[PDB]
Amino acid sequence: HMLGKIALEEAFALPRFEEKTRWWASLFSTDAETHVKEITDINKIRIEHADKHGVGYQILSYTAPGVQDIWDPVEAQALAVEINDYIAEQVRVNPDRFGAFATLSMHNPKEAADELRRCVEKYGFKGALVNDTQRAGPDGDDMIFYDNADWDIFWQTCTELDVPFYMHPRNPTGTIYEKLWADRKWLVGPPLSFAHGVSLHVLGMVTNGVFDRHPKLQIIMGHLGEHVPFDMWRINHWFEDRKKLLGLAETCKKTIRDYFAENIWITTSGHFSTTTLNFCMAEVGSDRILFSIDYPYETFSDACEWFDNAELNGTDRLKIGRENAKKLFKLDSYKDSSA
Amino acid sequence: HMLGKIALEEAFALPRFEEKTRWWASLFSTDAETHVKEITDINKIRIEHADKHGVGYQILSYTAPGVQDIWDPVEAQALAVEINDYIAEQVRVNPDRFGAFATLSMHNPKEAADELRRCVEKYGFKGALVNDTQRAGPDGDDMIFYDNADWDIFWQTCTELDVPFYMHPRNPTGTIYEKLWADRKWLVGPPLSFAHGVSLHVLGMVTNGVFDRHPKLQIIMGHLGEHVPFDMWRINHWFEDRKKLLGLAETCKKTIRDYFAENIWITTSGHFSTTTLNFCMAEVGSDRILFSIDYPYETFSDACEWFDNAELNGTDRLKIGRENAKKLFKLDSYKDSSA
Amino acid sequence: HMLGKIALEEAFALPRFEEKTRWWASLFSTDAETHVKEITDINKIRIEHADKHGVGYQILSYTAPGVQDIWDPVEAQALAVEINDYIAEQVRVNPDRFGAFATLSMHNPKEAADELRRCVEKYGFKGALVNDTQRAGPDGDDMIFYDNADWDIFWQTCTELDVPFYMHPRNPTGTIYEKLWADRKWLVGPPLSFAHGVSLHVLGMVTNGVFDRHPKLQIIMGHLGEHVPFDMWRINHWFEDRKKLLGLAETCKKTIRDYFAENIWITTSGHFSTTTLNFCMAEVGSDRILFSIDYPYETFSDACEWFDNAELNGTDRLKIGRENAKKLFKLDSYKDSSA
Amino acid sequence: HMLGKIALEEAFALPRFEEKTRWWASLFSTDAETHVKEITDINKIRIEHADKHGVGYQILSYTAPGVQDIWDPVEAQALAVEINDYIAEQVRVNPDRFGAFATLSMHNPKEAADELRRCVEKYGFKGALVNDTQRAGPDGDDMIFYDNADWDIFWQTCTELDVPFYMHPRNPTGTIYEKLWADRKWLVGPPLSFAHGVSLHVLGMVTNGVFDRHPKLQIIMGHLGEHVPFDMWRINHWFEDRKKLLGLAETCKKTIRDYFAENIWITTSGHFSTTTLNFCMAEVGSDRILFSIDYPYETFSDACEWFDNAELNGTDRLKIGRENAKKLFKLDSYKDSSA
Ligand SMILES: [Mg+2]
Ligand SMILES: [Mg+2]
Ligand SMILES: [Mg+2]
Ligand SMILES: [Mg+2]
Repeated sequence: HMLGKIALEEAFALPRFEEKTRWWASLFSTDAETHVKEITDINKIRIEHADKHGVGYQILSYTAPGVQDIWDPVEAQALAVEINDYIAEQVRVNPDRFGAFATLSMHNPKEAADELRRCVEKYGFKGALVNDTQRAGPDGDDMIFYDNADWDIFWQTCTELDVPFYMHPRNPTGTIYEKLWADRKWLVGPPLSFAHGVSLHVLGMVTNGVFDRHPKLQIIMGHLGEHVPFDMWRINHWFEDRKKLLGLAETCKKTIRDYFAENIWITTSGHFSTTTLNFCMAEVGSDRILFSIDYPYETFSDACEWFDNAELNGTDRLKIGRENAKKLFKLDSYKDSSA
Repeated sequence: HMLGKIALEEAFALPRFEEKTRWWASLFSTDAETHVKEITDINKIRIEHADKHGVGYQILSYTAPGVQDIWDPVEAQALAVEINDYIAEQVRVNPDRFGAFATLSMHNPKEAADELRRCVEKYGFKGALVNDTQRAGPDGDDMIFYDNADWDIFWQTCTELDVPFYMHPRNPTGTIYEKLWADRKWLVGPPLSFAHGVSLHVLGMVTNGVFDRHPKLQIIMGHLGEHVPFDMWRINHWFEDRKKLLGLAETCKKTIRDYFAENIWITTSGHFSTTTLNFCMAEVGSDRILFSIDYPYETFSDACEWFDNAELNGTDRLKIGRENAKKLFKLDSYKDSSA
Repeated sequence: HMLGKIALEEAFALPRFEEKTRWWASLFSTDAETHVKEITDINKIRIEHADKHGVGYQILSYTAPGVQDIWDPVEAQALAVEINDYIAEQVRVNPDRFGAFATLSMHNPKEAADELRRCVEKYGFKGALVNDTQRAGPDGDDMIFYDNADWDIFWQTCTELDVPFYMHPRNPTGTIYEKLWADRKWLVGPPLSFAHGVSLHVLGMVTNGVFDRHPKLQIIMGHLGEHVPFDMWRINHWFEDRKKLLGLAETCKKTIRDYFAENIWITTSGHFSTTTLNFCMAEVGSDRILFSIDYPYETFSDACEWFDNAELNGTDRLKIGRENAKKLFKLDSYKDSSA
Repeated sequence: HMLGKIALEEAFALPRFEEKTRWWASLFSTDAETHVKEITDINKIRIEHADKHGVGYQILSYTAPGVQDIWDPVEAQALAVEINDYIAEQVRVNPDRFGAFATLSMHNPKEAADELRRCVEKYGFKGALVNDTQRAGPDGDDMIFYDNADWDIFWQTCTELDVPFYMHPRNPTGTIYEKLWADRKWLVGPPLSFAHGVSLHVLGMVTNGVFDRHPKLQIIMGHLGEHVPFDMWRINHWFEDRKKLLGLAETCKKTIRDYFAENIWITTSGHFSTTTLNFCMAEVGSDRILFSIDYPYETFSDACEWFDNAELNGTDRLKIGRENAKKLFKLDSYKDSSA
């Protein structure tokens, strides 16, 4: 029904990582062979799905856990460069159907900034997509978070290039996995652990002043915001009426509602619920919500049959389906972009 | 306006723990002197609040982190016994206004079962309230979860006594605190960390078959369900359409919506949002929602002015305000119970 | 997937009225030949639809405008008796699958009470369904409303038998049609005029004290309550804060929300909207909402595919789909009634 | 809290009509002496209210029933001209705080079009506000509707000037009053009759092709859309799936959702319900919703304390409170317009 939709939590993997791809698919797919074919394909199967379901344009990104799983910084940086080079070449086949997010090693802020700059300047990438914290340390058991002053040089690069950063989840690993998840392993991923990671990281950016030092920074969360809109009232209450009387205001200058109006976006990836969408329109606003799919972990059919048929006023179907993203990513014409 | 309300996430502390109380207050209270007085008081300040705001009956419970902070099992068990004996004596002063939940050391399933039984049979306590996992190990860095077969003896005691179990949060400690929370410490507690703990534990009970082995067991979550209602669609989708095709169905026989209809309850503690309440009525149903306050971390005025004045149909205001709890806790007569 | 659902705004017509049936189908059906077959059939097509869509029990009623279109009181009364005798015979073919509402001439309160009593006592009918006001006067241009003291004997009969009254719509006629609807005739029926009639009549019962004189009276409206839940706040405000300080309190002793908690029910007939259902759960409460179809003006497929697949908590799906009506109509077991 | 709000369903009356003002107040006010002073006051009481409640700009309109109550066309036209001349002079006192809608005699399309043009071109009025149908005929028992081709010249003037038309309610009179309302007179006005008139007229414009012949025409409804959003699903279903197979497609070329996205606006006048606002945000979209009060039938305190404190994302509070109206009415700066 609606044509020219934009999706932007849409993953690919390098052909040479088939064994890693099959392992991940053994956790999160019920048809691993199709999953492998679909996550590797760019220009045939993905285009067929999009043509069947009114998706004009997709911004592609590297699969989780991706480069954030790599704790050797030399190996991680080389892989990020190789991935960005590769997808830049694949999207040349269909530039009116595909863009790309930068894939980054996040071991070092300046290095990440320089690779993001190369991606935007050399290839016209639309932003960065990063799978939560960067694994680091001896067995990759440490975690690099980006909500501190060391990362100001990276966030300033984001706003100077004026591109958003998509904070995608990754799986729990090492000590955190063994202590919290190994004994309830079915909760790993979309059921719970993914949202716990992303919400921690983004609310860390909030409470550590990232959006105060970088008020134009745009951060995107999938899965209708990784629980955060559910607690909008409760977070705001415990910030404004409690923690900001105790020290939080020193590093957090606006309300959580301000940051959702000015800095934070949510997408519909993997959360095809009109009831939850309506609640998010109340708590976050339709201007800040973007359609997305989470392919190939989710199907085009599921996401698009939901969104195309959901009961929704026409103004917001148009905005969430494509017009919000057209403005955010400064998109020129693409297939059915005005249909 | 509505009288005879029942609240059941209402904390007290022992006078002799003032030093620990003042530390906890330094994290979660903006008026430490009033907090110390209010968390210790049972029969004067608490009654005055309840009289001003139409609260007929309160089921009291021990503050967090409580006994779950105590990793020496002998010390933890002695403190639980002391607390239960203490509160039983305190609530005899005003039995038409107060009941109590059992406070438990959860180091050993049979020990916890025996102390719950003593509380119910000797004192007429209404169930148990436990602050998430039990700290254990030589310096308290281990965590005891209850979503496994060792705890069958305990859960069968809950269903044999036919009393509910309230899974309350507690703070992150030790390794988990240092790795995830120390660099974003303003998120500890109500903003984020509390719900991450309780939702993990309760969904662990779901996916490890606790409610299949104990289909009559009632589990209560505060704070409108610790994010879980937001992801009801997404959890159900990733169970029924994904993980249940990969092995989860072998230890998880019903849908997440079944378990919320049959086993799980949520309360309004610390989440005084009509918009979110309405969304929870859609996702879990008004029959499964209980009024509560979270005093003295929240005020009677905030909780009761909100709920008394919220826009709500008369049927559900009556159920959520008192009639759901009257049925669940078999409370037929107390102050203003028929007002 | 839900089985054993109950539908209760489900119409039939006498075979001898083929022309009036075809005229009415010319306004409200896109397939007149199927409509004629379906509205006259009781025991084959209707059962086939129900078996395919998990409907265990249907309470049948006479099509609109039905007896309310007949302004000759002798002819009106004879037709009502004919219809009730007819449908009582028809449902004995499949008594486990069907009940019936009484069809009444509403020219005279005593006469209507006596025929309602005959239907319930002799045939075990479940209540009455009436298509808004009774046409009367020499050319049928008068309207008999039931919201006055003349009808106390009729409303007392409903409460004595403890059976509900379904206020179904009918078309505008005569002077009202000419002045308001003739020049915008596409609005006649479901788009607007139907709800305008029913809401006027039921809110007249409210404001003329019918539910004060008969506080056990149960009144059912289809189509999610004929606009009334949308204005629950506005009606309550203009009653309690305005009209009840100017004279309304003399004949209206409770609030509009009280009457929806105690007296008024709404059904999902012809309004297969989860968004509007959720709003109705907020403003009226799931305890007061009944599944229904509006067959054969709506299809089993539309109503049942919607309800079976709607995002809804399991508690309220069970209540709205059957358990509310099972209690309201004191039903014995029927096909799949506890499936 | 929010400053610079815009309200635009705000009524005044001429001092020389105090008798008629007091009669109207006897129906819809509980404090007649205050009502009389407030409905005639422009620059003192009205300004003090707005200063205390963060209202920067108000578009004023003549009270109901106003000129639509006058069935003598010479008398009606003279009064419209007098009222427009009067209010243009009155708003000169505080031009940064007030604008005005044109008041019109709607007996004749060209005459009304010419007076609207005079008001816009000579006085800078912002549009027209008309109280539903125009009384006409020998005793005023006829009604002039505007949903027909005779009114094309008027609607073309609206779009040529690019100003909106506010369809305000009026009381039922004459035969309609006697047949439908006299026996349930407490439903007259806000409880029911008002919405029945406006929804009929605007959905008449929809189904008689007014918005097809004049696709730039902007129509405003108060009271969150006079029931129409509640039935958006049902109207759309009975248009697209029923009536448009029987002839409606010949005079109605878009869906009802298209007309709410392109032509129709709703305001919050007299409907201070966050639950209903949230539902209207789903069904109509926050871009199409305007704050308003309905003063002095509603109080600034009721409307503004509600809206200032309602739980709502910051994006939509800004748009609904002022930014939607700033763009629709092409406003220059006014008090607190960018605060
Ligand atoms: Mg993804
Ligand atoms: Mg608590
Ligand atoms: Mg019907
Ligand atoms: Mg008004």
